[PDB]
Amino acid sequence: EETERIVANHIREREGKTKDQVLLLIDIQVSYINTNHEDFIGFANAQQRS
Amino acid sequence: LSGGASINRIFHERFPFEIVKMEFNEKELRREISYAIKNIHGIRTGLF
Repeated sequence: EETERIVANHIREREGKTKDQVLLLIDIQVSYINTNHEDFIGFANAQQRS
Repeated sequence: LSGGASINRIFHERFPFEIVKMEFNEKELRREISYAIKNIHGIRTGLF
């Protein structure tokens, strides 16, 4: 009982922090949208994209 | 030469020429433009 309790508790504490970081990571992606990524830009649409 | 006839010369001969006379100094102008396009973009990237 007590073991399940403490571990289950810890999970919920970790639940918060991991979710926050997951959200934040996606938010970071929207804030800046890099165009210099090599896999991104073919340039003139097709005929250059792999 | 009459006054009014001269006015026609002012409008249709002088004015155009005064305009033509102000040199572009294009090489220095092109620099201005290139600097200008980098500044609008700047902190953003590329196309278009």
